[PDB]
Amino acid sequence: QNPMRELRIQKLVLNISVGESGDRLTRAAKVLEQLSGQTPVYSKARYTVRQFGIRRNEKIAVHVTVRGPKAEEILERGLKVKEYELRRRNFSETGNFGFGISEHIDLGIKYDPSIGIYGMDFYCCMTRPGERVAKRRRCKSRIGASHRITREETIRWFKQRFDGIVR
Amino acid sequence: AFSKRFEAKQQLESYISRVEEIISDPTLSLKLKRGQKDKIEQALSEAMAQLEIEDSTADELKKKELALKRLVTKAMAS
Amino acid sequence: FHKLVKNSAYYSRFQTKFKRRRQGKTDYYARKRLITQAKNKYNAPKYRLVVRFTNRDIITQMVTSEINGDKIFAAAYSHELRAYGINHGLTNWAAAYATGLLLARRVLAKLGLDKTFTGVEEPNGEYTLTEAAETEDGERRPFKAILDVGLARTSTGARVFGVMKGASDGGIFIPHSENRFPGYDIETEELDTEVLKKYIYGGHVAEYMETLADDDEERYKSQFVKYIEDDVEADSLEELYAEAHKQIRADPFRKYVSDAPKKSKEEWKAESLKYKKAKLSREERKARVEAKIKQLLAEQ
Amino acid sequence: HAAGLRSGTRYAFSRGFRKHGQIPLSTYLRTYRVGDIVDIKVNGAVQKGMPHKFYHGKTGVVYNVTKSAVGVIVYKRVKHRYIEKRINVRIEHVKPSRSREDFLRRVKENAELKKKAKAEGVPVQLKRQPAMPREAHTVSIADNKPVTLAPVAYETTI
RNA sequence: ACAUACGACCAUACCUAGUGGAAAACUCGGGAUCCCGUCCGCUCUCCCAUAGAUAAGCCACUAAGGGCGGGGUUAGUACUCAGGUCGGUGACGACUGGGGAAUCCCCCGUGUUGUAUGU
RNA sequence: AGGUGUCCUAAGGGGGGCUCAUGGAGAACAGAAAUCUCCAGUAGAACAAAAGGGUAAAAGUCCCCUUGAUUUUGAUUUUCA
RNA sequence: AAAGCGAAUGAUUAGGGACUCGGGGGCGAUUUUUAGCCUUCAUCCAUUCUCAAACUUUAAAUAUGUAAGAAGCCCUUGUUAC
Ligand SMILES: [Mg+2]
Ligand SMILES: [Mg+2]
Ligand SMILES: [Mg+2]
Ligand SMILES: [Mg+2]
Ligand SMILES: [Mg+2]
Ligand SMILES: [Mg+2]
Ligand SMILES: [Mg+2]
Ligand SMILES: [Mg+2]
Ligand SMILES: [Mg+2]
Ligand SMILES: [Mg+2]
Ligand SMILES: [Mg+2]
Ligand SMILES: [Mg+2]
Ligand SMILES: [Mg+2]
Ligand SMILES: [Mg+2]
Ligand SMILES: [Mg+2]
Ligand SMILES: [Mg+2]
Ligand SMILES: [Mg+2]
Ligand SMILES: [Mg+2]
Ligand SMILES: [Mg+2]
Ligand SMILES: [Mg+2]
Ligand SMILES: [Mg+2]
Ligand SMILES: [Mg+2]
Ligand SMILES: [Mg+2]
Ligand SMILES: [Mg+2]
Repeated sequence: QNPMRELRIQKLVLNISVGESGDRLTRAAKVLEQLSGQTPVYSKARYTVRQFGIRRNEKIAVHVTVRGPKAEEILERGLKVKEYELRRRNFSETGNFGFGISEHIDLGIKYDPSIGIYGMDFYCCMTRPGERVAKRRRCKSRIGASHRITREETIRWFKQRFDGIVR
Repeated sequence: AFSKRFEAKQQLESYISRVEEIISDPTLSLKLKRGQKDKIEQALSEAMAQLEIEDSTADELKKKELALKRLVTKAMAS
Repeated sequence: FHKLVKNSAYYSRFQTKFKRRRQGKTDYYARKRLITQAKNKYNAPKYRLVVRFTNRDIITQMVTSEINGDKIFAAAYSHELRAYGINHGLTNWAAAYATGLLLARRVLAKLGLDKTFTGVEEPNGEYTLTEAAETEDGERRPFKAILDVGLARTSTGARVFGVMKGASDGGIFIPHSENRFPGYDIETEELDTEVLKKYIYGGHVAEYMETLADDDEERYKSQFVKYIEDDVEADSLEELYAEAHKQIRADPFRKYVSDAPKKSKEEWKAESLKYKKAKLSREERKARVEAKIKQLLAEQ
Repeated sequence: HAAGLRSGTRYAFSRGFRKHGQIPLSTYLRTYRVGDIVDIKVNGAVQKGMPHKFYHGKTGVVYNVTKSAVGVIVYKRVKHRYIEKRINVRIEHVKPSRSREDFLRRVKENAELKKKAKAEGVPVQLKRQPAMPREAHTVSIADNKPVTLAPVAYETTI
């Protein structure tokens, strides 16, 4: 039986951690806009460590989130670089997965020497239909034990959809 | 007033340099939580300011000597 | 390896919250200010107008607080709106105005002030409040009530103020301001007074049908399946609701009957007892353990 | 040595175990009239209109009613004489008292019980009396034969 | 009896795991012109009640479940108020007239109820 | 065993959304420790300062508007004649 | 006061089980990215021996506030700017 227990992509969120504030970070945020078509959001350093040379309340990273068919398309481009091979340890106990790429121009953005080269991180969230129960404001509750995703289920979905392999 | 104020200025500087050793070494910072760490450095920020200002007297400088010491000594002891 | 946070000692020290807060249905911080009254006025009740929105209904009640529970003065739903000629869009904003008007007329007749306090009697997009009505060579102050919105967000143009607007036109006095009504522009701090009138009679959904039909025929057919079957058009929407207002004032106690199966009050009790489950007795529960022991022992 | 307004109230004003949080809401729905008997019990959560630590546990009579507070009259014992005190307390701290309910119950019962006898014509003996010594009775030993006891010898437990 | 809206006492109602749910109701669900709000129609806000489904929320039942609630035991024990030209080098203890607790351990139980509408 | 002769146009007043400390499992450079995502989490965080009490759709946190930190005089509580 | 710590905070004695990649020292070629074979601390879980004027889920004895009506209880209906 499986009427309303079909997996889908809830959202895909991807970030770049430049690690230091200044004009370099602004260029990184400039890069990320055309990839998704949405304005990105900055992040602030919550620690203050001298080894990394960062203090409190200084911007050190950017990120953005996408949903729906747009997330489906962008995820496909990332797996192409990874040639559809992921390691078994890339899937968490909850049922999510992610990866990273060293070069952001490996897929085409029509490289420009002014912006530079950045490395980007990928992460996406699985879900099942009718998960609003845990996020509506009124009469919020907790989803059942049988209705939550496990590690084995999500890797089976990945192999069947993209014909990829796991190491 | 010239001598009394000048004496307290040195003692306040000595303790600020003194506490930097505790927060810098890895051995003591290993078992001390962040919530105590950021509160000490927050108190150290305004300490730096009043040395630059000239209106500070013996009373104001002496008060924050024990205030800084009282804050740090509670974290290490427990 | 770390401490198991949820050990037997964690449960013992745990203190649970109020039962109706665990379910997330009430806000006791706001509730206290709604129901309490000055001790100068000893037993004068405070009247609340509660509005709740379900998937396919609108609920309105008149409630007074008591030490052992609440007391309901008069109630009006959206099911009862079918008897006055409305069968579609039962939860649009305009349907809230109708059920808000039904309750206001329903409560005034209960305590014998229907003949006076007629209200506007012709809806218009104007900001007005009920005032004292002269009678018997004197002035009588109007009935007063306040609005309880529950957990709904009070943004501009929300339906919660539609029931508030509808009851205000009925004759009840409810203090409020106009900055949350639709058509209010925050930039110019002015109210259009015409968007509100159009938007009362279902004008906003009427403009949706004609716009959708031209751009997307198949989508327009799917969304408005039941509108097409009863061949109700955009032009007839305003006249449909305006006629409904007339019948509310003429007779607010008209009874509506649904198509669900119906039985007597006692027969329903007998029917439900068939599907009830009986708790296991102490002797039976003890006996299962021996059976569980015997087969588990024999398994290995 | 210091004497503050709340000194020594570490355990008096604290809420109990597993009783922190939301105040039960039936408190604000009660009503009071002048001449009622109320008793004071300070709630730690509410910090406004809180009486001094002396009155935590005393009983008084309402003499004034306002928007959210009542005035209570209580008698304080300074050395060698009593003094009348008038305090203002928020209703979260006061509570109706069952001190007088036994009297009010008995007067209603007495009036009705005396009425029926006067019609009937028999003395009632209505007013109460303390416990009296027991009366003579008989105890049978049929199927209840007594059992003999005796002291026990010394013995070491540990 | 069952369901929904507003409540009262505020775990006998909470937490973990497993099975079942007539009728209606509640829920998940579909859409993004208008009011309104976001990095993202996720949340909030508008429109539809057709279609799909009891998978989850919700209700009920099961477990020599953890916890909580009531009781028995521990015990007339520990402690304590009054009394003697009472014992004892002291530490401290027994007796006379009264009041009288708390763990470990053992047994049972797993929400009750008010107003309005409807199955 | 410790504390006070100060500090604040908000760290004062009203309203609204959100939930903290910490731990488990994951993601290019990235590590004990930087940023992102999900699950658990009765306060173990935070609230100018000594210590105690109090607080979870808040009294904490961020956002929006403001000056009840204003005017005229009386009654009452604590130290106490 | 007593009581409690296989109940929170603080102090404290001892074995057992589970774990290796937490630190330390070995072994089969110290081969070792061998989750091999050894093990010493540390950690986690079910038990164990003693404590608290500035600790607590519980909780006495002795003392302590109020009440025990004629200025009371009940029925009927005048005044007012609240
Ligand atoms: Mg509110
Ligand atoms: Mg206004
Ligand atoms: Mg004192
Ligand atoms: Mg207390
Ligand atoms: Mg104040
Ligand atoms: Mg059914
Ligand atoms: Mg099921
Ligand atoms: Mg017991
Ligand atoms: Mg007992
Ligand atoms: Mg004695
Ligand atoms: Mg059970
Ligand atoms: Mg001293
Ligand atoms: Mg402010
Ligand atoms: Mg505020
Ligand atoms: Mg708030
Ligand atoms: Mg505290
Ligand atoms: Mg004195
Ligand atoms: Mg003791
Ligand atoms: Mg005890
Ligand atoms: Mg302990
Ligand atoms: Mg311990
Ligand atoms: Mg050991
Ligand atoms: Mg003590
Ligand atoms: Mg007594």
